[PDB]
Amino acid sequence: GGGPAKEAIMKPQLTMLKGLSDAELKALADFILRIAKQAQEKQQQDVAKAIFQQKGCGSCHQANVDTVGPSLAKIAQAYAGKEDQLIKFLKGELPETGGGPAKEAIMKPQLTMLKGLSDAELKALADFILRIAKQAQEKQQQDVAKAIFQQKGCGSCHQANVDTVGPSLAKIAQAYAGKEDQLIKFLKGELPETGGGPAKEAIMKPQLTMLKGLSDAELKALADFILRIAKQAQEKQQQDVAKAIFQQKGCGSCHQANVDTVGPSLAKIAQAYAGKEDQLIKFLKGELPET
Amino acid sequence: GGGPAKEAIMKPQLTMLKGLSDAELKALADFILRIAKQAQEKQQQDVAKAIFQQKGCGSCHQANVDTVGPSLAKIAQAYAGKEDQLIKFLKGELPETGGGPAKEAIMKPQLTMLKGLSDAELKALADFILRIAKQAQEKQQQDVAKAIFQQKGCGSCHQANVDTVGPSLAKIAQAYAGKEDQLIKFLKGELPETGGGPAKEAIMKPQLTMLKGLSDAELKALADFILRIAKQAQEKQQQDVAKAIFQQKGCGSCHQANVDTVGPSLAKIAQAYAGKEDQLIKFLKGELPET
Ligand code: HEC
Ligand code: HEC
Ligand code: HEC
Ligand code: HEC
Ligand code: HEC
Ligand code: HEC
Repeated sequence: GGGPAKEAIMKPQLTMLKGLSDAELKALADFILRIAKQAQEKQQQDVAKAIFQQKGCGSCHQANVDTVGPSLAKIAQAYAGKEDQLIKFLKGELPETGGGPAKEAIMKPQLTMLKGLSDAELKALADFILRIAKQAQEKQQQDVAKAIFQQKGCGSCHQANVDTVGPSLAKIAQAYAGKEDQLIKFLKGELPETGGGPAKEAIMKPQLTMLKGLSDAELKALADFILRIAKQAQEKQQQDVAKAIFQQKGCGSCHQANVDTVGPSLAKIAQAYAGKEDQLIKFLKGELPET
Repeated sequence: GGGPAKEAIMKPQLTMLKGLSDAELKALADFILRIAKQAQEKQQQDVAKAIFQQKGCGSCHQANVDTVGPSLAKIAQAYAGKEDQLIKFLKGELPETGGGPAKEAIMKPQLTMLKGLSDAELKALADFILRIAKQAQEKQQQDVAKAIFQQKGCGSCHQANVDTVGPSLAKIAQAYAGKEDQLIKFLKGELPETGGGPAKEAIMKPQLTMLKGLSDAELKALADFILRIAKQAQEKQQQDVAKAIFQQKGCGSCHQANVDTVGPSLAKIAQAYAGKEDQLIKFLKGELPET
């Protein structure tokens, strides 16, 4: 899109990208398509967290355990698919979803703490209430799994995205795709290897001893980690590469994430290239006109 | 909202809905929020199927079996996340994702059959190529599972959404949520029933003999059916109730699904009430003056 004046501003900047590899251009294109939403979500989560802390809500609302008040996981369950009612509740405009009069009288005055918040702040806070418990739980489980993986020495033979003495965690995740129950049974010593020969089988078999005595919850977290960490590590590495290119080449001078300046925001670019990442890459190579 | 002239047109029509239950109003609200997209998707899929059939593509492309050409399932895998490229290929603008030069020369002239299609028709055709194999496979598995359920007599004690001699399929689906592996093990006779008292357990235990002789694939289809059919039947029942209300009360005289007439399209209404279904229900019962 755009007219000739804007075209002439951006066209020279494509020279900054000469000599980038196809992998770097893919990483950069991914970053352009996805960073504005990630930045906006982080900014709103930070606003919500600051309100939640400042108003004292955590005194009675822990993420995944009940105290004087219900956990945020339980609140999220009560308002599943009903975020607009959660916002109305926080404004004092809807009754409690359940409970009796004693609990109602505990929570009712605390709604005073939210008077004078803007609609955008209430929206961010409602988003946070609906989502933070699952995010906290997933981080707790991943930390448990990472600690087991390190303490038992699995990484010596299992890197995230490269083969060594053993297969990469990416290859393991491929072998167990949609078969997490079988991965847990394998880690318990209850199923044979998915493939390979006897030599590889003999290397890995004694290492299963390192997992005896783990609880079912620990094995579940470890299995989740094995299935998911390679892609998470690869995405982080690619985003770091892209961010470094974006900074080094000066693109941020005209492209903020969610505000227009000399150039369009990255959110507006992402909308222009929605479902057309192949075209974004070709544009970055100087091979396609402005949208 | 809308103004005085428009509000005066619609306001009397809410009298049509006096006498509806809360459940009927919920079904009607769901229908208003979802029917325009459902109808649009059905129209697009019908257009794509007609093109695929009339241009002869099926002669070499079966849904889930290779013949002269790759199966639609294989094409869908190759173009996963690359729909824009699929459309460009169908337009004659991109070479083949692989294969030898001989197979490339077989397919290349067939693209002239797509000359004259609109961008919208090509998008519908690409959608169809990406989705139809999975859709056909799911329908085949559900038909197999329904036939087993009916021929083995399970419905004598298991209705979809009401308890009889045995629990409803909705209650079974709740008990096995996220535990389909355990449901398959149970159907095989390998896990003694969780616990409804020894009397209830002894009613169901002999019926597991009905399933001896099923393949693993048939048991998986049956387990899928048990987990999903109650919600599917409930949604169909609610949609049928809502469609009948919408037709009998005359709402379609002014509300078409995807085009504006005297009143806004159902697509516009759905966008206005996105995430605000509770406000839509209150509007329909006349308990909430109009925007
Ligand atoms: C100010 C001097 C800019 C710098 C530095 C960079 N860009 Fe830019 N960009 C700028 C303008 C004024 C526009 C709009 C141009 C138009 O003709 O409308 C753009 C546009 C883009 C786009 C979108 C292209 C499209 O087809 O819509 C992209 C993907 C883009 N710019 C990327 C980009 C990168 C990676 C940069 C650093 C190498 C960069 N821009 C620098 C202004 C400026
Ligand atoms: C202890 C003194 C509390 C503090 C401080 C806050 N809340 Fe609370 N909350 C508390 C109780 C005992 C309950 C249950 C109330 C009931 O009637 O059952 C709640 C409930 C909530 C809910 C759920 C509302 C629903 O309809 O289910 C929410 C969304 C909620 N509380 C939010 C909230 C916020 C944002 C707070 C800081 C301003 C806060 N609470 C403080 C107890 C206590
Ligand atoms: C090198 C001495 C290893 C260490 C330390 C660990 N593993 Fe391993 N692993 C290794 C090999 C050579 C193989 C291939 C085995 C084969 O027979 O082909 C594996 C395989 C796995 C798998 C895949 C199992 C499958 O069925 O495909 C998993 C899930 C696995 N290994 C996990 C794992 C864990 C959790 C470890 C720390 C306790 C661990 N491995 C250590 C080599 C080595
Ligand atoms: C047999 C005479 C064919 C008919 C009729 C159609 N197609 Fe085909 N198709 C055929 C072959 C042998 C191949 C593989 C070619 C190769 O180079 O490997 C294909 C491939 C496709 C693809 C995949 C393209 C890709 O880049 O992977 C698509 C999307 C496709 N064919 C679509 C298609 C349509 C829409 C047809 C009717 C107009 C059609 N094909 C007819 C063989 C034959
Ligand atoms: C009446 C004579 C029944 C027929 C015919 C079938 N089932 Fe049944 N089923 C029945 C009862 C009374 C119960 C509850 C038993 C209890 O211990 O509480 C059940 C239970 C099931 C379940 C749930 C298993 C669980 O662990 O919760 C399933 C999945 C089930 N039944 C499936 C099923 C199928 C597939 C049948 C046809 C082969 C079938 N049942 C027949 C009573 C009766
Ligand atoms: C023509 C005489 C109509 C008939 C019959 C029905 N509706 Fe209607 N509707 C009509 C107009 C002109 C408008 C716009 C009103 C405005 O203020 O701009 C509407 C609006 C609606 C809406 C949206 C309300 C909102 O707040 O946006 C809904 C949900 C709606 N109408 C539903 C509806 C139903 C269920 C009807 C049959 C009982 C029905 N309408 C009849 C015009 C006409």
